[PDB]
Amino acid sequence: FVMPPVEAPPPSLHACHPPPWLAPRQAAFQEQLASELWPRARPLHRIVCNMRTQFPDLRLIQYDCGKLQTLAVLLRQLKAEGHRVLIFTQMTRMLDVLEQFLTYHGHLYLRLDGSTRVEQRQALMERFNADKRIFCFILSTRSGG
Amino acid sequence: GPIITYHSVTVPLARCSRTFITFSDDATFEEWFPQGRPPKVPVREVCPVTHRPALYRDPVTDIPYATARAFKIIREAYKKYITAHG
Amino acid sequence: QRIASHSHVKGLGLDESGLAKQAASGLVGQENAREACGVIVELIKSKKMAGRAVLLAGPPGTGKTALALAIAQELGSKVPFCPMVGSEVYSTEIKKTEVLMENFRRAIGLRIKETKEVYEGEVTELTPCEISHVIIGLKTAKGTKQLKLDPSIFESLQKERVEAGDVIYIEANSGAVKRQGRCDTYATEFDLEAEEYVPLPKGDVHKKKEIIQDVTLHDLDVANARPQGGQDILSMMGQLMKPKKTEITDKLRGEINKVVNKYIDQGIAELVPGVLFVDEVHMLDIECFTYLHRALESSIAPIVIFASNRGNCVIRGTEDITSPHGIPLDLLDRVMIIRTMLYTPQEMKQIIKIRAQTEGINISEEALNHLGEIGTKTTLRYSVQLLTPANLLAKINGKDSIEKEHVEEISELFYDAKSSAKILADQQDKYMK
Amino acid sequence: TQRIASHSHVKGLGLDESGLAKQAASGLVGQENAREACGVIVELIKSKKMAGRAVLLAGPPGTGKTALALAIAQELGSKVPFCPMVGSEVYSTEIKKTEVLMENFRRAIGLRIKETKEVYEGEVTELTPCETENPMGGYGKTISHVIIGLKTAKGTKQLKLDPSIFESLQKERVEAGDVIYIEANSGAVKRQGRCDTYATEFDLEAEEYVPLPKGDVHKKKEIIQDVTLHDLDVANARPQGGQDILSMMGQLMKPKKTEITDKLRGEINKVVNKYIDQGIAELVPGVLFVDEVHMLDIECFTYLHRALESSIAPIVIFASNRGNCVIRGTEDITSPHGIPLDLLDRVMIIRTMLYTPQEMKQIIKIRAQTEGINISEEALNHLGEIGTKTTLRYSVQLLTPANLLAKINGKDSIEKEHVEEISELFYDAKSSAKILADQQDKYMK
Amino acid sequence: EGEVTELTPCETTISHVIIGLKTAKGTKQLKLDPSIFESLQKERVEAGDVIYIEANSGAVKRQGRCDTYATEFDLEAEEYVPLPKGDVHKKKEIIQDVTLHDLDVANARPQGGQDILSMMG
Amino acid sequence: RHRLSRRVLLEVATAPDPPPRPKPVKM
Amino acid sequence: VTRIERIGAHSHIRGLGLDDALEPRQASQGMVGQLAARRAAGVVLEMIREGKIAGRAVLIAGQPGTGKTAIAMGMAQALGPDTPFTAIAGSEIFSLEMSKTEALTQAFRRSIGVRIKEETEIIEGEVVEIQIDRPATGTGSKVGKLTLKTTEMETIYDLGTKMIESLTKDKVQAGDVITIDKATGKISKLGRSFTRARDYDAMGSQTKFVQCPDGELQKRKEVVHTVSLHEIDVINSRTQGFLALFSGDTGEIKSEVREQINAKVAEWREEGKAEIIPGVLFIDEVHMLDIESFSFLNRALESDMAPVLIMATNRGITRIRGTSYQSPHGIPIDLLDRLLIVSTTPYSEKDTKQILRIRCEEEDVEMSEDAYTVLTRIGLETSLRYAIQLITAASLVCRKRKGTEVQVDDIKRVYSLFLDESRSTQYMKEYQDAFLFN
Amino acid sequence: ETEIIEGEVVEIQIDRKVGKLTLKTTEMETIYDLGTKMIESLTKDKVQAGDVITIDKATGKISKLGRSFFVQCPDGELQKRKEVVHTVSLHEIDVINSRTQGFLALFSGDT
Amino acid sequence: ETEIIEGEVVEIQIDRSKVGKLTLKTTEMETIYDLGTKMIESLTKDKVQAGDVITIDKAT
Ligand SMILES: Nc1ncnc2c1ncn2[C@@H]1O[C@H](COP(=O)(O)OP(=O)(O)O)[C@@H](O)[C@H]1O
Ligand SMILES: Nc1ncnc2c1ncn2[C@@H]1O[C@H](COP(=O)(O)OP(=O)(O)O)[C@@H](O)[C@H]1O
Ligand SMILES: Nc1ncnc2c1ncn2[C@@H]1O[C@H](COP(=O)(O)OP(=O)(O)O)[C@@H](O)[C@H]1O
Ligand SMILES: [Mg+2]
Repeated sequence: FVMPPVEAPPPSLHACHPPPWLAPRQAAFQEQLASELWPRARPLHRIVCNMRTQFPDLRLIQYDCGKLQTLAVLLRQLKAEGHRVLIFTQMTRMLDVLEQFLTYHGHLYLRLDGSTRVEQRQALMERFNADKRIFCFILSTRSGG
Repeated sequence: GPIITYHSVTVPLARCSRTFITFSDDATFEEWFPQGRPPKVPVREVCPVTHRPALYRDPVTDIPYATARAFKIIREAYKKYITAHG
Repeated sequence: QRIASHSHVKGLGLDESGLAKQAASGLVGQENAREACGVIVELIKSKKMAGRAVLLAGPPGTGKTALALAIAQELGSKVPFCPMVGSEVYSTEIKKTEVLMENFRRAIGLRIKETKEVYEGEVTELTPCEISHVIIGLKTAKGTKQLKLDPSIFESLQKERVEAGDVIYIEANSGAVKRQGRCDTYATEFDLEAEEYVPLPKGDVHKKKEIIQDVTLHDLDVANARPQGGQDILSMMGQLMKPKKTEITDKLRGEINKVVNKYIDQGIAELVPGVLFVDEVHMLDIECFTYLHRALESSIAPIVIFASNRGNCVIRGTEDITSPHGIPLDLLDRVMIIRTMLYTPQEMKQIIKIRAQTEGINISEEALNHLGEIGTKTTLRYSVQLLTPANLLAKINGKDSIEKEHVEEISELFYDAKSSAKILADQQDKYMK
Repeated sequence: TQRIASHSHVKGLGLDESGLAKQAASGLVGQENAREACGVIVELIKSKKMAGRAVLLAGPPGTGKTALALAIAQELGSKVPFCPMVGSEVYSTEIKKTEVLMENFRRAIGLRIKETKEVYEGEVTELTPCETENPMGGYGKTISHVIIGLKTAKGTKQLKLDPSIFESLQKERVEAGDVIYIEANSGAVKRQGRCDTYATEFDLEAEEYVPLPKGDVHKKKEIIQDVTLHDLDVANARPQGGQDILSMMGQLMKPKKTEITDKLRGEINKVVNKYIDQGIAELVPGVLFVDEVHMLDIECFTYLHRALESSIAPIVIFASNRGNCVIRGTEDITSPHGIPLDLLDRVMIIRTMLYTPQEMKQIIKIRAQTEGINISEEALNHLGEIGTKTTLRYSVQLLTPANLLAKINGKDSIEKEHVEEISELFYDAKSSAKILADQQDKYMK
Repeated sequence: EGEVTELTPCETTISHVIIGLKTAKGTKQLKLDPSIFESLQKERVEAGDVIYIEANSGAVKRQGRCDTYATEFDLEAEEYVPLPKGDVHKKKEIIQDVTLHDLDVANARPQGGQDILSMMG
Repeated sequence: RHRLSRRVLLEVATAPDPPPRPKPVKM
Repeated sequence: VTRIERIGAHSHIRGLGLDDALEPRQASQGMVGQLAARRAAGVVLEMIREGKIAGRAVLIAGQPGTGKTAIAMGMAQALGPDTPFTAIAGSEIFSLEMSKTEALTQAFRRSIGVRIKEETEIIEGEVVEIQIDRPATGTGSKVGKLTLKTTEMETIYDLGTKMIESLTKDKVQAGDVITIDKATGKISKLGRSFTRARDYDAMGSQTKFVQCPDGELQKRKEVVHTVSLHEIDVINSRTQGFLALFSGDTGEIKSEVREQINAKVAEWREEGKAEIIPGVLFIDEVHMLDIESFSFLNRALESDMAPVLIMATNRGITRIRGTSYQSPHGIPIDLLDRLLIVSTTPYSEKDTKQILRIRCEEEDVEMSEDAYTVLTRIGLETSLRYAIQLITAASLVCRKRKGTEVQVDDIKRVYSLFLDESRSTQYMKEYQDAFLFN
Repeated sequence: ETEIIEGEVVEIQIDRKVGKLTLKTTEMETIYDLGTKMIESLTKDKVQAGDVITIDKATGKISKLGRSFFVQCPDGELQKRKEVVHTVSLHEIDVINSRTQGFLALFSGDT
Repeated sequence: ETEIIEGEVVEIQIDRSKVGKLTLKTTEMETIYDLGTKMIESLTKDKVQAGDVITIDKAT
């Protein structure tokens, strides 16, 4: 996870009238070295990325909300007993957060955020009623009529 | 589409594992299994001049040879053939 | 959280007038030293003087390092505080003067405003454009956008194995491409795909975020001396073939000074001069002291706090030159000396009680008096270190508090330095050397 | 091997079956008590149940300490690892002294790996799929085996293999008339070229045509491979053979010994234990011989305490000819063998005594026999008298110059005159020291 | 040495390269060893460029574009160089002093080399 | 053994072009 | 067969041998005597197990052969593999690759373990049938189907392209018991439930089978990842750092990297992601450290990431290395104030005999009572280690003469064959001129 | 002496290579016909309308010094011949000529 | 002691690079050789053409 605090490209040497052969020679050397060595550096891709940028862990989503912890316990019990759950929330952004949380826990879900087209609503309803793999169906209390 | 199916099954002999490969079309089967006949042993050519086993092959006359003298004789014969037939 | 040797020190315990309260912020005595440290803290907060050196002088156990950490606590986490031991300049990679100079720049911090440009969305089109550029289409819950990106970004996307339907994060500043997962909408297509699904981003495809970055001058020097921002083959080659530290030149530091001055003039940077702390200064040699002369005379240097418990001692690196604190008289002329004194038995009892409270230990008054008496002989450090073993003994015997019997039993089990010295002297012929 | 070195006559310890040392046997003369102790140490090494045990060979120079250690090595045999080492070798410009000592410790612990390699050789004569009369799925053709015919010098066999090999055969581009080998333990096909019988004298390929394999199609053998823990450690610390950028860097950069971590060594120990439990490997704990131990400094001696206390350490044999000398790395600290008393408490001391004139004469005769030199009785007695004064090494070093002088003079044996002339030509340490003292002004420093 | 007026490789692979070099004193047509074509392509030599070719080694240095072509574009990142004044073929007899250390250090490490190990070196 | 000489070089340079190589004949 | 670990110096020590009240038994778990020192070691062990106080230092001081290293090994064996225990010698910090302070920092950080506990979904079952359909020619989408079975379940899975590739690479066949992690898609084969078809050739000798897993297919299992702070520092220092975990060659790690790691680990501990498992660093023969190393030790123990430090030394009032100053134990007085000292008293006759008995039991050597008496007398006269060595020496001598029990004659024989320091020094004094430098 | 072009970008056109570039000051406006190397330089460093840039003609060294609609657009002539003076130490010359890319050692030691 | 082929290259014909022919000559001899994949690759890597005087190791 450790990232350098600062990141810079290498210093560049500038002259008003340089020897017109130095830059093309360096460019050709770099091109050949890259064409020969870059494929060999692919295994180290994850190390470089992890040292280059750090994203928040998905687990921290649940740690920041006690409701998410209680819901995690409840959903674990409900899946173990073999039930299907409808999650109702007043806020669509909460639906986005629930989408993240359900994906992190691995719960397959469908979404009805009121912003879905009218013709799609019935298709989603029929798919949920027909497909038994969908564990959850997140819904907005005011939506759906 | 034209596919190759790799199949592994559990079948009684109390159970054993068997693998099968299924080709959708005969063209793929022929391509992967041409059933080529065994190759033929080449004839060990011999130099017509010195009767020793051949080691070289003059590109102009396509006559195998195994000695520089044999090569000179072959080229002299070719020159005589050119002079005669023209 | 584990309890360390200075976990009770929360501040200098000064009042509004600068005077030192008797017992406050985990400090019991050293009122004169605490007032001097408060003045030093105000000096650091002024951000006007450069290269001002302070020496904390006194016998061991008189809270010099406690006072330095109290200065750190008073300053706050924003103001840099670089703790270094004098023994750390003896590196096998760079010269001692280079180590000192690097620690000097680590003490100067810089709060700089930065804007991050972010391309975040689900990939809908990944079309190469002949060196081959890439035309990419990204969608979010708010819209869709098509972008033309450099071939390096295309190579990064290929290395991440980004394909149509994957949710990606691109940082335009660093060219860092992160594939987060296959979109959640495709999580029902298969039963075992070996993929990590991620929901669709709910913002815009293109975002600009302004953040505050906390960096030091040393970080800039390292970034410009061992560059890794080009993402080219030469940077990888230099990192792999030359992983050791190098002696950064004064030219690079002048260039970094110019860049930071330009940033401050542009109004997007703020300078925090900060503090360097050298604990075992007597471990430095005459070369380090001579370099520190010029280093402290610099107008860029931070405030440096030195500590020493040595008496009239031979300076390291000299044959037989002896100086009052292990520090040559030339450097002592450039420092402000803060003197720490030995603690009275009452102050020792107060410190023992504070340490017991910090470690979550209940101690009876009789046990506290006995342990203070034990600390009157031996040392205060030894008396404090008997608290946890005595608590463990009391817990084993079913008592929730330390009694005098537990302290006596622990002191019988564990000897101090003077008792061990007596044992060694009585049995010199049996021990080695 | 053909050249004669200083210990070329030592073929082991001349011990009876009861452990008593014969007066002259196996190239060794005298030193009966030291030889018996070394035999007990040999039994200790062969028992393989002890770790970190140390033995110190203490005695004047030229008393058989190195000869005794080499006799121990001869008694153990080539199967048991024996890592010789001088104390000066710990001073390296690449790694620290403790790392050198640890590496030599791991060099002394050997591992013997036994495996059976079963292969099928032959020239591919037939390549026929075994179709099934009932195709699965109704359409197309399904295959249940691939018959491969393998031909060798003295046989021909057919192998009904798994259908999955069809991909390996195509990847290797195996056709009829090609020589291939299939490994049972892996189920993989490797094409080792085409048969040479289909090659003409006008072809120019180099590695394409191979002779038809001799022997049977099915070849299986037991492979015994001897490795040391240091070999595995070094092969894992700086691996060779990868195609990534790190292996390329290793090939480019100059090789350098590194401080192998305890993590890698623990992993190697776990792998070795797994192999031993599986029955693949058998542990062969050997001996580390550290000659001139007095050249180690105080840091090396201190590290040796922890090194010997380990349960993985080999049996270490030390040797020192020093008296009450000053330990290196210390200022005016004297110990009986140049070794701190803490390390002397962890070792068993074997004492080597000086040689009587009769034993010196016997050793000179043995060395003359080893060097292919015929020496007369009078010449032998004179050389033994020379060995009574001077030293034993000086007398054994006069044998080949005297033989050369006799050969130049035209004689097939060394006479007394040859030894006298050689003694006149070459000076010993004591005579040179007398000359130096008598002319100390004319010499330098 | 001179401005390149023609660069034509002659195919049998390339048997030879015919080059045309121009100076103030005339034009010369030269037949180049086919190995020089790789050097000419690496140096990016086109018509109108001022180059020199070493006869003994085949080394090519492209020392800019001729200043007669400076007006072919209003803004190019090019170094425009005057046309050479003397003859295309220049001969000079020189006496250069070297030390044994120069020859020692020249043979301590390899130079050039298109292999990966040589490039990384 | 096979170093060129000035005489051989001059002879080859001055001599006319060699006759065209005869076409292969299956004989 | 002999394992890589054989009978060493401290192979008989299985623990400190204390009861619940930390009272040392006279002879238990290999330890004999040293009652006060063992009780102190037990108190220190309880302090380590609690894992609440950082940077505690203990010095085990005593005469040679008094059981300092025995006590340290007993503490290590009583701690168990869960808690890190880094044992090094004082000489090991002198390295040409890194500074002494860097070596000490790495040693300290090797003694603190960071553990991450997370729950993952796991599929474990017996492969019944696997079918993979791939295009005959050219790039295309492979389609497959997999059937997995337990004792109480059997499910048919529709497979994606990447799962198809994983199964193809692992060469999963019918009857293979495989484990699949849903997130990463990693597949681990752990056995075969039955044999392959016999009619196939070049298949090799079939090994033993593995019983089919029971219960549900997709379970939830706890995965524990444990690394030390040093391993984090090394893998974060540079891209090639993971190889430095095995090759050494870490150089000097930047202080910035360590500060970032300390901050991240503290954040994880607050966020409940990871737990810190503080351990022990044992520096044997600490008197080899110089004044600079001791000065670093003084302040490195003041960090909340510091482990418990245990030192052993047999020095009296001795010159500190790198200086001309005489100090107790060869250690500066500033460091001696930061640590509690545990003294080891010499062993008596009965303690020596019991130690010899335990050593004989560990070495599987049978000895007579008279031989035990003679060996105890020799150990009191010479040293404990000499008698311990004579144990196996006399065992070998007895086995040579086709015996079963070590007698007094065997002990006398090995006493004659192998000399102690005293008799060797006497014989060297007798021939002082023959030895080289005096 | 060097030629320095400093102005505000008005329009940049590149077609599959040929291109045009339009630059303006507060006193004059101009259209340039671009060469291949300058087109490559302008493509590598993203230049769009409204940016205030300076170009070193001989090298293609383009540095964007802000955007205008923030730095005011330059006033005088678009193309200026400037006299640039460098004071270079002997050590700098030695390091630059010590090896290829040797100038990097002026900043990171490693000489 | 190593067996080599030594001659001047007369013609190199490669069909399409699976198979080809190489003609070598001396002052007293001339022959044609059938090339394989690796021989063709080695000849193309060294850019061997007509008029080149080359030696080929038979073993390697
Ligand atoms: N005035 C004080 N009040 C409370 N605790 C103190 C005081 N002085 C020292 N201590 C504590 O006692 C110990 C010794 O102090 P320290 O700063 O290490 O002395 P030194 O000057 O030798 O560094 C530390 O744990 C410190 O936190
Ligand atoms: N008892 C012996 N029998 C046979 N050869 C011996 C004996 N002792 C010494 N030598 C030989 O004499 C020479 C002296 O070397 P050595 O005795 O090993 O010196 P050191 O004991 O000081 O190493 C060697 O060639 C050694 O093999
Ligand atoms: N109290 C004891 N119980 C069991 N074994 C012991 C005891 N004391 C010493 N030993 C054993 O005797 C030997 C010498 O003790 P050791 O701990 O190495 O001494 P030191 O204090 O010098 O380290 C070791 O093999 C050790 O295991
Ligand atoms: Mg010990």
